[PDB]
Amino acid sequence: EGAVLSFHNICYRVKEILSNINGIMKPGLNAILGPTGGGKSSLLDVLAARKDPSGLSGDVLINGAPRPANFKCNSGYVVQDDVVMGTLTVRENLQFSAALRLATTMTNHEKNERINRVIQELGLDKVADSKVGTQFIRGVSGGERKRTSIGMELITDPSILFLDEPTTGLDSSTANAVLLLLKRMSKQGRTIIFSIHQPRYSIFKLFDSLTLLASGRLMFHGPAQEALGYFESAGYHCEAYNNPADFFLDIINGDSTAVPLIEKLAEIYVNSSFYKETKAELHQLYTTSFCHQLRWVSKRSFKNLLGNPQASIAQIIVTVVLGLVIGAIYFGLKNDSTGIQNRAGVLFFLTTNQCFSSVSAVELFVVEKKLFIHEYISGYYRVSSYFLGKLLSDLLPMRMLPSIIFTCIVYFMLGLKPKADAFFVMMFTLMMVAYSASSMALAIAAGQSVVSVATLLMTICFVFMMIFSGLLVNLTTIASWLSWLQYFSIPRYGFTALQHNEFLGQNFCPGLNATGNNPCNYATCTGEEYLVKQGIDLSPWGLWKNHVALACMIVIFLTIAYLKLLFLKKY
Amino acid sequence: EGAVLSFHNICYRVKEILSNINGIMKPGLNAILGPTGGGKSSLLDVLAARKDPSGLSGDVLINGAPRPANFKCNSGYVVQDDVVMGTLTVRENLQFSAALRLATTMTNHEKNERINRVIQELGLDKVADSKVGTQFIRGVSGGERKRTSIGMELITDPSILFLDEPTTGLDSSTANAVLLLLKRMSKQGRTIIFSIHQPRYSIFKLFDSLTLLASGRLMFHGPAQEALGYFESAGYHCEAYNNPADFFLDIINGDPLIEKLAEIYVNSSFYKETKAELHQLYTTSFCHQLRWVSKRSFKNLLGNPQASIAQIIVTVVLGLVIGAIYFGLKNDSTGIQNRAGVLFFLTTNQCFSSVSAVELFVVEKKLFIHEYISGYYRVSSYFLGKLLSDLLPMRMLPSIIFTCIVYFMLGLKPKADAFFVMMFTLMMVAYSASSMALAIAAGQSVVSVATLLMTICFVFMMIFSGLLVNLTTIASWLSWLQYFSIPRYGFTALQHNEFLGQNFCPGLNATGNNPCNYATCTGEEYLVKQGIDLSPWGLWKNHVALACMIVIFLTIAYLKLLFLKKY
Amino acid sequence: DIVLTQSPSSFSVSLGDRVTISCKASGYILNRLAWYQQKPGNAPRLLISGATSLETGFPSRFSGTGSGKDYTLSISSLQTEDVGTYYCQQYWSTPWTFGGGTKLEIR
Amino acid sequence: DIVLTQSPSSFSVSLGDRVTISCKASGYILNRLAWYQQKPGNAPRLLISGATSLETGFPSRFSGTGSGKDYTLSISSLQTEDVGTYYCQQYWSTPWTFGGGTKLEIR
Amino acid sequence: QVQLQESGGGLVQAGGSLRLSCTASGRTFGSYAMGWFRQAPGKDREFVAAISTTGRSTDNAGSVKGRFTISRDNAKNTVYLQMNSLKPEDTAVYYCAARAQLMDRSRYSYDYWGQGTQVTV
Amino acid sequence: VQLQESGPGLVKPSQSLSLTCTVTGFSITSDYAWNWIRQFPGKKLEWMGYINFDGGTTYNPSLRGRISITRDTSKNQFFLQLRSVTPEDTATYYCATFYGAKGTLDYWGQGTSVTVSS
Amino acid sequence: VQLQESGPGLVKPSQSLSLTCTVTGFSITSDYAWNWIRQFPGKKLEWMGYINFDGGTTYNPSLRGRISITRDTSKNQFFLQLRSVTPEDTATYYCATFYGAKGTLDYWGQGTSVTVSS
Ligand SMILES: *[C@@H]1O[C@H](CO)[C@@H](O[C@@H]2O[C@H](CO)[C@@H](O)[C@H](O)[C@H]2NC(C)=O)[C@H](O)[C@H]1NC(C)=O
Ligand SMILES: *[C@@H]1O[C@H](CO)[C@@H](O[C@@H]2O[C@H](CO)[C@@H](O)[C@H](O)[C@H]2NC(C)=O)[C@H](O)[C@H]1NC(C)=O
Repeated sequence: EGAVLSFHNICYRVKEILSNINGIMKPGLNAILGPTGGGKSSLLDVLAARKDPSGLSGDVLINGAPRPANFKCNSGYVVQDDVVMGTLTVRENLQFSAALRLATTMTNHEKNERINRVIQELGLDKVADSKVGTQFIRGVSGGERKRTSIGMELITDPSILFLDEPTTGLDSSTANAVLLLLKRMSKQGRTIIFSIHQPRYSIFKLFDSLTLLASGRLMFHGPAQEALGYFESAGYHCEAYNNPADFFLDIINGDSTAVPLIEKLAEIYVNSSFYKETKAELHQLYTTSFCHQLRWVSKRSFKNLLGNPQASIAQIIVTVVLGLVIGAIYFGLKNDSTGIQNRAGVLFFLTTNQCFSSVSAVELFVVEKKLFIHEYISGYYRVSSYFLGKLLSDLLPMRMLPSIIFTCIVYFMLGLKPKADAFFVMMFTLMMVAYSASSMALAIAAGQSVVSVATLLMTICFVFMMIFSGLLVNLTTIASWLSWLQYFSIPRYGFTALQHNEFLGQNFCPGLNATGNNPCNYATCTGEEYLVKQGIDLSPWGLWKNHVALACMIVIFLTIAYLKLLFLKKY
Repeated sequence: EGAVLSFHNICYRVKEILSNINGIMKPGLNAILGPTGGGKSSLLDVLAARKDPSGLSGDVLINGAPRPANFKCNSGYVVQDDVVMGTLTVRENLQFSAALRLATTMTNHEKNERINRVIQELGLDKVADSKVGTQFIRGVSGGERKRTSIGMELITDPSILFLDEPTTGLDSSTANAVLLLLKRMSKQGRTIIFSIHQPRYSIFKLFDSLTLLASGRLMFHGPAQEALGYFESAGYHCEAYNNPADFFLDIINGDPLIEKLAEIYVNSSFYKETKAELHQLYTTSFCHQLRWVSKRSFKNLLGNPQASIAQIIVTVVLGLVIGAIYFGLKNDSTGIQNRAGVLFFLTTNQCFSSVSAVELFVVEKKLFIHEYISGYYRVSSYFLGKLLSDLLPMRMLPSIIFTCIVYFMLGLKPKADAFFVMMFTLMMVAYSASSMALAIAAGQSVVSVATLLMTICFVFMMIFSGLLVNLTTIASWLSWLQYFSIPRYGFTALQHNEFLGQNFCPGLNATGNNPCNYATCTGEEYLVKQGIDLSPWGLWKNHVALACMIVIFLTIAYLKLLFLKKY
Repeated sequence: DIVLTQSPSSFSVSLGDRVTISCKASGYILNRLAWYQQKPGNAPRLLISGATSLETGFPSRFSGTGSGKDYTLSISSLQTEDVGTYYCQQYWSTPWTFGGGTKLEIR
Repeated sequence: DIVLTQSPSSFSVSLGDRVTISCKASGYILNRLAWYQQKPGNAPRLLISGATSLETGFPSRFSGTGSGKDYTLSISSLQTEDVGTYYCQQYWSTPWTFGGGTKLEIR
Repeated sequence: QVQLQESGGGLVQAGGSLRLSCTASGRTFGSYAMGWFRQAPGKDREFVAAISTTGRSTDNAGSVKGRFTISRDNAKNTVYLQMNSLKPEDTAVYYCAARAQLMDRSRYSYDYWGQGTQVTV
Repeated sequence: VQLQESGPGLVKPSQSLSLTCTVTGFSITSDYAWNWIRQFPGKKLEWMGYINFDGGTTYNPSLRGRISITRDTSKNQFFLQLRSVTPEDTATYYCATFYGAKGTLDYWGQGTSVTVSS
Repeated sequence: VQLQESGPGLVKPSQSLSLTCTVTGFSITSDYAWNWIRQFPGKKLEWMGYINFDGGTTYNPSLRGRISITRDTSKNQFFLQLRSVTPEDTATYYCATFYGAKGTLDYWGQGTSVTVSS
């Protein structure tokens, strides 16, 4: 029933971050204070085993016997910024956590009964079926979003529960409310260790242990109220009607006056009657399958896709109105000398528009990076199942739609080659171009935190790629030390496939038959002359050569994105 | 020597924002507290006369006689987020404030002596010549950036000094430091009125008056320590080791409550004597502002090594790439396609690289509002100075270096006028696109919406350029849209300059007559096939269309700045 | 479209002299202009193609000059068969337009 | 570039029969192929232009067919003046290339 | 911080003309609501008077009807305890204390004490 | 090479029009474009529209849907169908050829007259 | 129309080459393109380069800077200048014309032989 998290002689380098630090965390409600420059948040990441174990130079023991390998699984860590998803209910978030974290042996009834128990302990009955939500669609208050995030780690019943600053970002009455909630939760035999940033007296009066940290040195460790009892014996009387936490942070900033400060306070405490008995206390001392994770990550990602009416509907609206505009400008393509220019221009516009609208695949792996790191090291899934699920539920149904609706709108308004295979090869080429551009987007933007640099990098890359398309330059006139760059051009393969599909068997000189022979050359009367003038093969291997080049680019870029996710700094 | 800012019966609508509010601000160190939902920041904006005077329904009096017209000139307002410019020193910021705010009669010696007096009062000798700076280039700490911003309004010697939350965003020891600085500054006979957000006891123990505000109602007004003396008499027993400011903000929420506390304040022994106290009751020229705004903007331009050097680097490497792909334009049937493609790429690249003129009038909007209503300059001088020192030297360079790189690598028409008309056309296209950028992005706060609006506008504009569509084949109910197209005028001028007098059929002379038409052998046939006039009025027709677009878009941007909500 | 204006709608010539018929275009034609001749009771007959190139089956007294929008057909020392109507046609832009016709009459 | 391969480097024909000389291109020419004839001691003389169009000054026993990359010159019922070397030339891409030459000899 | 030092003493033997001045050595003096204590040899510490900060209220003992008068001024950091009609139950030593912000007619809550000075009646 | 027009010469107003040009000496699928030209009283020619060798047509925009030109490849004929006949077009209708390499209307038909009246 | 080649026929190796083709019956500024073709022993033709009617030249990429073709418009001549003469090109040099509307080498010169040796 008890859970003592002892720790002894913890030094750390990445910069000596944490100096000589000792301490015992009884099963009460423990607290870590200090300024932000000190190791207040670094000690919590060391004790929760989510900092990388190279620089750790001490033993963290749990009830005697040392810390196990999978310690992060039987534990909790409430991150400071909430990584709960807004476009879901509370009960669906708890179902996701219970389905990916509990065993596979219990069925829906017991898991629902546990979720009902957790949602009935924290008091979330009024919002048990409402969306969590941000200020983009109707959602709950920020005082219960935090306890929703707290309830996501109480499903596995941890005896030790870590929290990173559960008051930063909240208003006052809600902060007092969840502090009283944690105070009530602590007395069931659960160790609660948390950092906090400048608490008030109504929060400080309910602690059970205190750990002051400034510049990586230990200023105090003991009971919480004995800190006020102890700092008067060092020659620092606390003024009446003054907050003791503000008193400690003031006397540690040097602003308070007694009535190299950090080292001096460190060993004015090291030789006190609080260090010795703590030293005596120290001296007597996967879960699921691949298919299950794939199904659940894909289900949650698809619910988030249809629960966000920004990136799902507005893309379809702008695609439909752009198709109506393009079908209205190029209405009735004729076979004059201006029939070549209109066809080349509209096919260039399609293959450029696909690559430039596929630039918005940045925000697949950047706006949820912290959620991915947290749920990977918490032991939910593996990297390949997350990658396959996020891919299969976000890239496919939103890149396979605009090519279909775009071709179906513009193909009969323009009046292109009236066959069936000429329709379906055009649709397939637009699909492959969109998939190749989104694959390059994922290969560039994976493992990033800032969104802008990948968008600007892809912007200059796609400006360099569309010169080699075959419209602005003739690809048979570039010098041979430079013409090899055209094989790194997705719009070149798309434009070449569309031009080979469209221009074969056309006559563009009205009144003149130039198939048997061309009288008076420099005439460009046929479509085959236009294709050979651009450097395009006339055999049926040119079209599918472009298609297999696009498929190889898809496979290579997706493999690079997966290896960039797998080799991420996940700590 | 004293400066009492009295105020009496102040109601306000934009929503009744401020209810029945009375108060006296003695020349000490006054404080306004309360939650953020209350009128803590709204009363400070009402008393500082930088909220618009429609909804104000009471009299704010200064030493008796009412508030004058130019009250914001003989005053100070330290905004909460610092609008000081990082790419300048402290002494240059104080020189800018002293040159645009003091009189023109005093010369450099007395103004420098005043700046030395201010910089020697606030303790800025160690950073008097260092750049203020952000985390983009070496700069000073955030504890003296705030007092640098405080010193920018102490040049005109105000007797009343307003501050909007001088502790939000700072660390603790620095916040205590500038609070002790304001405490020392108050005892020279200077009224200091400020809002603050959740102070500690070491800050609360040095106040002189208090004004609690919750939901627009007055909860308390009097001396600061009598608030804890007063709240026990209402039946709120004060706990020891508790901060009194946290005690007031806690008993406002929980230890019709607001109305009830309002009229137990209203019938107390603090409301009556305050009611008795209430019942016994440009600077420069246009050329000077133009010179100083242009000088500060040019120093900020050369002090930021992002938008000045990297543009030139990407322009030089893009010119080297374009000169390497199109090396040696010949006169075959593929000589028309290469020329049309490279000229389309130049006129598209100018309009799309001129999209980054968003951040001229969006990333300094709050500084513009603050220094306009503080009485520095007028709108036309700011507009002309910012224009003349940011748009001209950074849009007139890439056309010159781009033409000088690509014109002889490509091998275009080897004359001098064909070189200079190309350079002039690229200049006019860049200026027209930046003018449309300023006309869209003026008076905005968010940066992204103007960039996306210009992006869809320039995608719609480059279809009408003359390359993707033949402009003589569009239906007549739709072809009138081509006159709203900057790349059409640029591309038409470049094509008329380039293609005249060229032969593209090798071995065939097609100037006297064209044997076997559908041949496109000459450049005049290519120009007439696109719809371009062959007279010398087509080129300069495109140029005067670009000049008219420049003038119209700059006038629209100036009228959008002048009609801004400047309050 | 491109309208074609033949300003001398009717001439008045005798034998032996030299007459010039003038055609005028709205836009640019670039030597894509043809001249026809219609005797009464027949179909029009092609006379000059490409605005300068007189074709076979006609004596070498006919000649075409001009460039841009100005074009002219010259009959030097007109003989007795040259009474008829002369039309000018552009074939640059696809709605091909004819001239108004110039009627020559003998004195 | 475009290399042109004449695989029958030498023939052996008698009078009266029909011989076909074949030319083969690397890339696509699109009927831009010409045939020449070089009697010994002279300059080459143009025979067929545009891969099918036999020009004047030659009897109508010569004919050219073929499309794409395959081309052939046929001399049906060859007479006694047809001893010579026959070359094929492309004029599609500007470095114009000639064939290897096919030498006809009489038996 | 905020150290107190008394000044006074003397002897008049019930002539009622004594006036002490407990001066506070500190930075911010206008927040402390202070008081005055007495102690003869053999008794316990007895409260006599207390003034508030920026004085608006006072507190008096039981043996003092209008006999004692306390005053202050935050510009010249001093509290004054004026006395008259010095009856013989006054032979004691007089301490000034200084609480946080409030009165508290008690002991063991006043922080920042002083050395005291002896009055001989 | 040799062209002749035939058909009705007296049609009622707002009824129809149907002409026929029979080409001999050349196959209309082979090389040229085949068009119709009409000439008004007070002689002033107007080009109506063609049908290409491969089958495509192009019309005058001043005949907005009233004109339609078809052909009959098995007997070397192409037809003119002008609907909603106003009493304005009392013209003389010619069929001609158009090379395109040369660009001019080389061969003409001798011409028939259509007198629409009642 | 009528072309004749003239010049030296015995040049030293790594020295120079200078030919001259004199056109009569046509003006070289007027209509055509004028080029040089050489024929090796073991007859195998090679196209060297042309000069246009307006003055532009285009050369074979297998003659990398060794060839330069100029003209003399006042007397209807165009010249060949082949520098750094290897003993490999013991060819027979022809001057020809090229229409471009037709596309083929219509008229030829009778031909001179250049025997480079020592
Ligand atoms: C354009 O001309 C070519 C030949 O110059 C035509 O091709 C021949 O057409 C006939 C029928 O008209 C066939 O019997 C031949 O087999 C075709 N020969 C070849 C080589 O294709 C062609 O038909 C003409 N174009 C059109 C659209 O009819
Ligand atoms: C292309 O041919 C035209 C005529 O067909 C040439 O123009 C004439 O040139 C001569 C000199 O060669 C002049 O005396 C005439 O005045 C010119 N006439 C016109 C109407 O321009 C032209 O010179 C030829 N092209 C080139 C490049 O020489």
